[PDB]
Amino acid sequence: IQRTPKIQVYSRHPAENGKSNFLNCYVSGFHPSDIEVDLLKNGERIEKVEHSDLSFSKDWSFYLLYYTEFTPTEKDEYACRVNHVTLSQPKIVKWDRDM
Amino acid sequence: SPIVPSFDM
Amino acid sequence: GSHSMRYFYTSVSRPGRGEPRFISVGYVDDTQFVRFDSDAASPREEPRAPWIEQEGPEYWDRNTQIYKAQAQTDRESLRNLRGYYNQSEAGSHTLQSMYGCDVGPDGRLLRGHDQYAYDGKDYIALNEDLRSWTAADTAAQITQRKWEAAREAEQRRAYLEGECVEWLRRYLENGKDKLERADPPKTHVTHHPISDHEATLRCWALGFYPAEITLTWQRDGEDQTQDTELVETRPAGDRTFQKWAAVVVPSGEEQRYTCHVQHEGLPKPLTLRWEP
Repeated sequence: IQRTPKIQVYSRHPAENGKSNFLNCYVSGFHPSDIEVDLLKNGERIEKVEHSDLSFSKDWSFYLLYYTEFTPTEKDEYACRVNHVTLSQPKIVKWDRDM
Repeated sequence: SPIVPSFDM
Repeated sequence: GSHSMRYFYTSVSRPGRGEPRFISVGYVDDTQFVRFDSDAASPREEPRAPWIEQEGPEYWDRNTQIYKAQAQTDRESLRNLRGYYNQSEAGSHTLQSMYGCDVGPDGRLLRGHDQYAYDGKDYIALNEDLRSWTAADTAAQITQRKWEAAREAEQRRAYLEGECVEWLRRYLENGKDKLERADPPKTHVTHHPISDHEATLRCWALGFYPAEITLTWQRDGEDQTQDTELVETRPAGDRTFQKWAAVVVPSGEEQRYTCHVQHEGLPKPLTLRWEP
């Protein structure tokens, strides 16, 4: 019945240190629909985060995009944190500019 | 535009 | 070829926490254009593409009223299904609906869709003929008999063959600047050494629309499907999509590997290599 979310953390545009961009966290393939998604900056929750309207794929699994404007730098670590009924603990996926 | 609502299941 | 209109409804019961939440989203191809949320302070259909904003109040008001009535119908169906399956009154359940029309290059109907799922699995669907139903379990046979008696298939067929095709034709015309425009992927191959003896080759496709694409790695012309890590096509957040395909190669073999990119925006498929 239940499906665990697939998670991808990435930028809208190729990353450039000191250039404005968008940090995305795409959660997909999950069921049921209730999910908690946070974008982290050095382990802390980012306050201004927007998300797409709830939709689903041909196999009925849900998908959402969480995003915020950011300026990547050398010193800052970005990540996405996800909790869902299928996960025993929240899962953190780090932002790797090469993925 | 959406379809007018169905009968209950 | 060539276009589709689809609506995606999600109703979620929340026992002891009030009425079920109803959300609807509407799409033309890979472009979302409308939404409705029963949880919003003042639930109403809202525009989600620039090209639908020109519609008059009669359009928004008619649609808002359909969603509010559909949310009420879904509330009854959720109650009825809980009884069909002899389920507790306390657990949360989900009812999903997906319907719409696919049209060919001449704007004529190719296929109609009207499918339902309960708790993440197929429940009942309208067959290709748009005259008959397929129940996925004994509970759905109950709904099938109710819908056969109520001539539901004709009500769905009337929309799918008529209104559905006509609204899609109107939206395509209004939104052609985006809906018909090829947005070819921007592509490149990155190289990431893992050790002194192996490296990752990652083939990127960025900023493309429509979402459909094929990325493959070949070694001396042979498909590396089994050894390729392929991520799901993802939204960039600007109505374009991204995808990548990676392969782990022994150091020195890099130039024998080629990435093949197939997309509608491209005149001919691409063959790419790591360009050091």
